[PDB]
Amino acid sequence: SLPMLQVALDNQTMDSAYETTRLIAEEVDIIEVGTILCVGEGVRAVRDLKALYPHKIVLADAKIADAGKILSRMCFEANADWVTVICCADINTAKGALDVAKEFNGDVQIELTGYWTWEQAQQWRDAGIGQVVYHRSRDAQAAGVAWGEADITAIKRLSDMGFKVTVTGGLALEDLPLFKGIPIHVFIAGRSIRDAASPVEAARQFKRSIAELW
Amino acid sequence: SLPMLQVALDNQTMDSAYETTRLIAEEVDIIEVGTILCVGEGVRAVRDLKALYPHKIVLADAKIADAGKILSRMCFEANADWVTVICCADINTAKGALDVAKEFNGDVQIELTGYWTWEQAQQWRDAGIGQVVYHRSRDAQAAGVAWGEADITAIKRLSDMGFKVTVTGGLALEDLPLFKGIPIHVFIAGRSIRDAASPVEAARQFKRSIAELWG
Ligand SMILES: O=P(O)(O)OC[C@H](O)[C@@H](O)C(O)NO
Ligand SMILES: O=P(O)(O)OC[C@H](O)[C@@H](O)[C@@H](O)NO
Ligand SMILES: [Mg+2]
Ligand SMILES: [Mg+2]
Repeated sequence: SLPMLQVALDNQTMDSAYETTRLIAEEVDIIEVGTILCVGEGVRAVRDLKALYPHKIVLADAKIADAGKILSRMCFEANADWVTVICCADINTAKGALDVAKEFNGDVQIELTGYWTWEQAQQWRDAGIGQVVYHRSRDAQAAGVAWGEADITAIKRLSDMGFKVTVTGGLALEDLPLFKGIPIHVFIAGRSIRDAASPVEAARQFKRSIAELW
Repeated sequence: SLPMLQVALDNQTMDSAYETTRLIAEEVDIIEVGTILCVGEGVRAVRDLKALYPHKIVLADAKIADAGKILSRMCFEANADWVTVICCADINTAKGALDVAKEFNGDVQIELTGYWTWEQAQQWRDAGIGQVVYHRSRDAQAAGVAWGEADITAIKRLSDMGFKVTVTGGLALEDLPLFKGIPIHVFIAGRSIRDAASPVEAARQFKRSIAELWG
């Protein structure tokens, strides 16, 4: 339907995350336990946030690189809806995580941060993967890498292959028009919501502009 | 120089990890906080293990994919000696982690689990990475991927490029002779030590075989 709004909780502690959820939990559709929070607090972050917000989709942004069955199971036992597996994981890592996701009626997203190939994209599809995260790396961003037409072309191509596409990577309100006409599953905002002078206005403006555009 | 021995603590909780370290802390060179323990407990696992064993090298196997400076700094502020960065991460992720590692007199390894290229390997060298982890994925292993000749050639080639190479991925004692003749920096064992009937004896066996094969 409309692209969903996901907030990324890239916080080092639960209390710092709650400074954000206490403002905007009900202003978004998906609550992400960011990688920073996974590492900071471990999978307790997942269990706690779902207990708080059981009606929201909770994503554990673990960026699983190996041990797909074990790491996926930990996140799902903690009541995750969705987990991420990093694009360079062995194909059997993605398969494994996907098998466990199915036991729990959750799902796996392949996280397209850094280097990957079109052949691997095909492999994910054959394995049954239905979601990808098209992601301008935070560190690439800080080195001056901008969003551009090659990203739009790549997102359209992933969409045509059958994936539901999330878009993320230092997204600002003003960025949303670049993706107009594409059936984007989710837009993620971390900093542009958490660090805004008004996190509630920031999230409502993302939701408004999405409604305008789609 | 003998390859060193690293134990991987791929435990879901600290107490499970301690059931291993109380036995083998003194039998190995590097204590790894496994990716599974980092995700199970968070970076506290790093801080606590270092506090128990401050004389040992502690490796935080975070497999950082992005946000190099932030994630590295969390690990290093928890008193990690080494952190890992996954090989597909944007080159600025590695660079970012390395800069932080240098503030703490630490170091970064690139984790070669999954796909990568030789030009990328050169980029790592130019950025100043000195260590790589040649890793047969646990899940590749489970699907029947064996160690083989192609792995020898790649390892030697990494070493010739100037990297200290760590080898890992379901290693059993019988696999060590595959690598004889190559200046391997570290072998990692997780399951083969932790799940042995006697972890102590398992670690000692690895050390004996290493000392015979590289002596
Ligand atoms: O909008 P951002 O601050 O970039 O956060 C969203 C992004 O997807 C992060 O959670 C992330 O995973 N960075 O790697
Ligand atoms: O010997 P193993 O049980 O395979 O554990 C070592 C390995 O390096 C793990 O710690 C790991 O990182 N797997 O991805
Ligand atoms: Mg994230
Ligand atoms: Mg490990």
